Amino acid sequence: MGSITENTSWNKEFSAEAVNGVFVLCKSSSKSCATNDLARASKEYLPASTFKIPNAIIGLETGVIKNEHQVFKWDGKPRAMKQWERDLTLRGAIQVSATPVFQQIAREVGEVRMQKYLKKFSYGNQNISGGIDKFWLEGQLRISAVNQVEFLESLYLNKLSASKENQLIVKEALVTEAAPEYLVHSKTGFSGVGTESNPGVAWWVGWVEKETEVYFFAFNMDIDNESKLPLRKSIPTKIMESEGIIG
Amino acid sequence: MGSITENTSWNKEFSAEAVNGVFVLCKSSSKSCATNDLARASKEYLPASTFKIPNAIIGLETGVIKNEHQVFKWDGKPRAMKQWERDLTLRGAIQVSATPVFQQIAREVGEVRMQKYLKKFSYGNQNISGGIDKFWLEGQLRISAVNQVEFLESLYLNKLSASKENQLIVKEALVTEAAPEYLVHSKTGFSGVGTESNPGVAWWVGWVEKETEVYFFAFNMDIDNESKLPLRKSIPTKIMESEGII
Repeated sequence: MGSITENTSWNKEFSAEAVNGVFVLCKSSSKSCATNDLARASKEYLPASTFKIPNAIIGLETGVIKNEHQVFKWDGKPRAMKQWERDLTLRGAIQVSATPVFQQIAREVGEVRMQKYLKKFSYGNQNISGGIDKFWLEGQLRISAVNQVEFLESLYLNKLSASKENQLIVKEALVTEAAPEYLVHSKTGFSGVGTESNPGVAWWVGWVEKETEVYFFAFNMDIDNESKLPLRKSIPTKIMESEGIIG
Repeated sequence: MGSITENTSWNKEFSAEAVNGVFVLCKSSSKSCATNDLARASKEYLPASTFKIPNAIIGLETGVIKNEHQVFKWDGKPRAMKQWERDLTLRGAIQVSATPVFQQIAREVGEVRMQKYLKKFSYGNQNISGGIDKFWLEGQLRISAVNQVEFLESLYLNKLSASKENQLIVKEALVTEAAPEYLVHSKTGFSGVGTESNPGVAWWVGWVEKETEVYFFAFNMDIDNESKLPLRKSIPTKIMESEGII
């Protein structure tokens, strides 16, 4: 990105909900970003399920995921969420956030190739220690809101070190809202509730293609109670609504 | 397509609105399709703006459309709808149905290349006579609901005679509804009102990717009054709702 500035016009959206968090919103045409909290925008957190973005691309690029029509069959063995207990397409697995599918993908990719792609993608601190199938969930991997938007811009432009085909496949799988004037591509994440003193993190990252403009965004917040989870989308949605981008 | 079978259970969605039309619905593949009207399923009509699908693919394949991020700049000269009087992306031009953008694409593609691609795509009667920039609007080109679903299935499978990249670009541009369990890719069309004796045609074609299944669809209807236009979506939507698809 070309620039970043701190603003205060979004602060009310956080204070109204007693949330400690950050929103970063970048306009493609001007390469300029705005945030409510410059310091927090550079702080690095567990990606949790936002990692499904690079993991999907790496899965495709290595051939672990055959193509965009791959179905990930459920083996009948119980999963942590009922919604995960079914056959899933790539978009399906991303949209219900079926972590076990992606844990199997990561295992097949393996440490050497995973390390290589995270370096190529400049993905956070690029630290995959903690187990090949959990580094992004409970391990050492950390990424900032600024880094999320940088990464997403590269994906949008097909500038990642992967085939254009594979970037396109992932981009379509990430579509979460379609309107005649805009398309939203996005992914949520949630590390857990942590403790009161050491809270978890929740994310919502993505981009909005709106007329001929493109807006890259990354939201994160501290979370110590699962009841607060919907705020990860409502706060940034309200901000982007008040900016006239969506809604 | 393998076989097409009559399903009389959707008739009420048509009769309730006094509409003469056809819906063609195919689960998984065009091996077996269902319809309310065997004869009309294969009757060929002007594609109107449903032609924006092959035209976009051909524009990309020929390099007339440079890439996925091409902006079609408005020259500031009057266009037939105010919503077309602005710079547009490829998805934008498709979604608002900006005919003049696609007319210019067609002119640049040219007759020889256009004919070649419609033959490759098996697109309707492949008749491009009536002027390079209006054959799908008022010319001799005709396509049926069955042929639309065949063509859309090929696109979905990346099996058209075009790069996989170009087919993926057009597929994303066609996304019109996103839900956690389903994605709808679709395009409307409307030839005009014609006359009570010789009505125009309205279309809605596309596919729904639901759970691990895919459903290809094509709807058309006779239309002589623009008031009836929303029926081109509401009738097939009601049918697909009652099938449990959307």
